[PDB]
Amino acid sequence: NFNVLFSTVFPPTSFGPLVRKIFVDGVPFVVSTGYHFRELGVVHNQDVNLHSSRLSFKELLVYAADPAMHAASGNLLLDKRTTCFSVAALTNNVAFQTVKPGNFNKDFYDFAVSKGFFKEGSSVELKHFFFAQDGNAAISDYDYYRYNLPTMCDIRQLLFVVEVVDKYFDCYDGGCINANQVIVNNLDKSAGFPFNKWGKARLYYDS
Amino acid sequence: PYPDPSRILGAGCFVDDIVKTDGTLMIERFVSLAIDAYPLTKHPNQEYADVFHLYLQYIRKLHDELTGHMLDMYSVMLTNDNTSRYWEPEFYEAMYTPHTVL
Amino acid sequence: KMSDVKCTSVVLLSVLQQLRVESSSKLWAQCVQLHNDILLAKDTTEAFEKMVSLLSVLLSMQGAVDINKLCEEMLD
Amino acid sequence: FSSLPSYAAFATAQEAYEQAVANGDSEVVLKKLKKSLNVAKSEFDRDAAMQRKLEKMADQAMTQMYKQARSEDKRAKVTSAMQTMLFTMLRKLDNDALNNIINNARDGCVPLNIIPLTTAAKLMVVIPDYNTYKNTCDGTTFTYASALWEIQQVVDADSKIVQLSEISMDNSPNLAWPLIVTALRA
Amino acid sequence: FSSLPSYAAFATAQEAYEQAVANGDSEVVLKKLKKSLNVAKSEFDRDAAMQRKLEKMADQAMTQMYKQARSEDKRAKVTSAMQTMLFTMLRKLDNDALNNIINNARDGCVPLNIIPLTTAAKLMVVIPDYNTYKNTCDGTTFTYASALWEIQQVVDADSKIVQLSEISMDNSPNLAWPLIVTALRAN
RNA sequence: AGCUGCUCCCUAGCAUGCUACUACCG
RNA sequence: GCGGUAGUAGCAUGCUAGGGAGCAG
Ligand SMILES: [Zn+2]
Repeated sequence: NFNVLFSTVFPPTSFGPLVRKIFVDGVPFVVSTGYHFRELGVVHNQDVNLHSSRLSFKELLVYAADPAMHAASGNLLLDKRTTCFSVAALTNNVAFQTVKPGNFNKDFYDFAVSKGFFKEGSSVELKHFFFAQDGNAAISDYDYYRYNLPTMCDIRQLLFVVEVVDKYFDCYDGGCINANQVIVNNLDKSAGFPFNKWGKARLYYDS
Repeated sequence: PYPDPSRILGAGCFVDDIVKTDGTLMIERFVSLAIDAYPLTKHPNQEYADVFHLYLQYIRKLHDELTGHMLDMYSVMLTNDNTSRYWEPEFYEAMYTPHTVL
Repeated sequence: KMSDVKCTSVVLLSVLQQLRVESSSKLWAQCVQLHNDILLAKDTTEAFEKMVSLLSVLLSMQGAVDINKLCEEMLD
Repeated sequence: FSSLPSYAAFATAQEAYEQAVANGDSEVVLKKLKKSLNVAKSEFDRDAAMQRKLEKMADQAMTQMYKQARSEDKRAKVTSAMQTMLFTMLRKLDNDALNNIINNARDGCVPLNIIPLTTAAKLMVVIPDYNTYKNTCDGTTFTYASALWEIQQVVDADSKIVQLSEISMDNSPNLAWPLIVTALRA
Repeated sequence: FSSLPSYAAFATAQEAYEQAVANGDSEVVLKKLKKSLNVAKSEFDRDAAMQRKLEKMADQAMTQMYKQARSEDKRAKVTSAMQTMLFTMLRKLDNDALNNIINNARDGCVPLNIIPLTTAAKLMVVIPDYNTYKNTCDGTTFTYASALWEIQQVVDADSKIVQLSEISMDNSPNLAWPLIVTALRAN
C-alpha cells in the first residue's frame, strides 16, 4: 500500500524487467534476471548462470517467451494515438485490422414473415446484429486503460474486510498437483506469441 | 428462466459462416435454440409463445426438405427413425423438470 | 418495412466487402459508419436516405458488377 | 429382411414344430424340432442383425457424403448468390429514390462520388448522351435520386468548360460526349 | 484363422461323424460322434477366441507407437524453429552502443525500457491528424528522446508513399490519415 | 486467435449389470 | 429336474475417448 503511493514520484522508464548479458557457448544474449514492480519493489532471480553450454527444450521455451530479445532488436516507437507507454515496433509497418458484417439467412426470415412476425407495432423486433468495425478499432479499444488510476486504500479497513472475505471461502480445499493430474478441455486453441507461429497448445503439451 | 425473444430471433437470422445459411446441413442449431426458448410458452404475452412454435414448425420443415432430397436427386428412402420427437413439446418440456438426465 | 431495409443493408455491405473495398481505408470507414447507423435507426425516413448514399458507392465502381443482366436476371 | 438364405431353414423348422404341436405325440421327438429349431434362430437372428444395421450405416454414410459435397459447393459460389439476393431484395423494397438511381445506372448515368445528404456539398454525375440529358437536366436544375440539384458547371471529356446553353440537339455531335455535370443540392 | 492346430482335429472329428452318419449303426454312433464333435468345441472356442484378443491388443500397441514416433518428430521440428529464430534476432543486436550502456551500469543490470530508447537506429512515428503533425515532426529533421532524427519516407494507412509537400493544412482532407513517418538517427 | 461453466446430438471402446439360446460336469 | 462354468445373440445403465453444435460470465 505504501509502495503504491511512493511509486508515482519516480520515472516510468524504471519499472519492468531488468536485463543482463549472458553467454551461450561464447555468443552473447540479453535476458531478464529480475523485475521492478510498482507495488512489490525490486526482485532478483535466484538461478542465474552465465556461460552455459547448451539449451534444453525448457530453456529455449523460457527464452522465447521473454520480451527482452523481442524488444531489444526492434525499432523505437512513438505512437501518438494513445497516452499509454509504447516500447518498440517489431516489424517495418503497422497493421490495421477490421471486422466484417454478418451473413443473412433469408430462408428463415421469409418463413418467419409468412407466419405473422415483424409487423408494425409488434412487441418483438430485431435489435441484435453483427456490427462492423474499421481499421482503427483495436488501438481505440486498447486506449480504454486510461481509466486505470493509482489508488491507495484505507489499510486498517482492508485488513478486516479480507478476513471476512476469507471466511466466505472455507468449505473448499486446494493445493498443488502434479502434471499427470491436470485436465485440459479443447487442446486445439492458440498458444499466444511467439508460439502461434509453429502450432497450437497440442504441440506444446505433446512435446 | 426465459430469455429476450430478440436474442433468439437474431440468432436465427444472422450467422457468422456462410454454411450456416442452409438449414438442412445442421438442424441441431435449431434444436438447441428451441431448447433455449421453451419457457416462453408460459408467458401472458401471446407474441412470446409464437417464437417457440415458429421454431418447432421450422424444424419439421427442414427435416421434410432434407428427406425429400435423397428420394429425388438420388433414390434413397429415409425412414423416420423417431426423429419426430424434435417437433413435439415433450422433449423440450422434459429439460425443466427435476429428475435429471444430463 | 424497417426490417427489410436493415436486412438489405447487411447484404449490401457483404457485397461491397467482397468487392475488395476495404483496400481503401477512408471509403471503408464511410461505408462502415453508414451501415452501423442504419442498424440503429428508429425512424424509417433516415434509413432510406442513408441506404441511397450507401448504394451510390456500389454504383460508382463502374465495371465491377454488371448492372444490366443482374437487373434482368429476373429481378430489379 | 426375409430374402436371406437361413429364412428357408427357420421356416421349415417352425412349420415342422407347428405340425408337432398339432399332433402332440412325444416330448423329445417333438423336442427334435427344438433341438433342430433353436439352431434356426441361432443362424437367422445371427444373420438378420448385421445387415439390418448395415442398412442404416450405409444411409448415414451417404447422408454425410451428400452434406460435405453441398457444404463445399455452397462456398464456391458466394459472389453470385450474394448479388442475386441483393437485387431481388432491392426490387421488393420498391422505393422511389432507389429505383430512380438504379434505372439511371442501368442506362448509363452513374455518379462519381457518394451521394451527399447535406443541403450543401457537391455531386458529380456522368452523362453519356443527349437523350438521357433531356430527361434529367432542363434549365439549370438537375433531377436525381428524387431530389433537385442546381447546376454549377459542365465540362466535357476534354476536361474543359462547356457553357450550359451550348448543350442542345444540333451541337450534340460536337462534344466528346461523356460530360460531367457538377451540382449542389437545393 | 484356419491354420490352427485344432482345425484339423475338429475336421477329423466331424469327418468321422460324417463317416458314421453314412454308416448310422448304433446309439453310441450318435452319442460318440456328437461327443467327438462335442470335445472339439473347446478348441474352436478358446483357440478361436483367445486368438481373437491377442490380435486386437497387438493392433492397439502398433497404433500407439506410431503415434509416439510422430509426436517425437514434431518436437525436433519445433526445437529447430525456436533456435533459428533466437540466433536470427541475435545478429541485429550485438552492437557497440549496447555494450557502451551496459558497461556504464554499476552491477550489470539495466531497465529494458531504455534499450530501444538509447541504442535503436530507426524510429517510427504514427500521426493521427495534421495538428499533431505540426507539433511533432514538421520539417525534415526533428529531435526526440535527446537525439536528432532525419526523415526518410512517409506512408499512409494504405501503405502508399506521401511526399512532404502534400502534407498541408488545405490538402490534409485528401490523405488517408494515420501517417507513418520513418527516420534515421543522425550522427 | 482467450479462460471457465453448463446442455444437446453422433460414433468407438471398456468393464459392469440385466436378460435369452446351446454345450459340459456335478 | 436343478446348480456351476464355458460359448453365441439381443437389451439397458454408468464411465472413457473422439467429433459437431448452442447459451452464459
Ligand atoms: Zn502449493
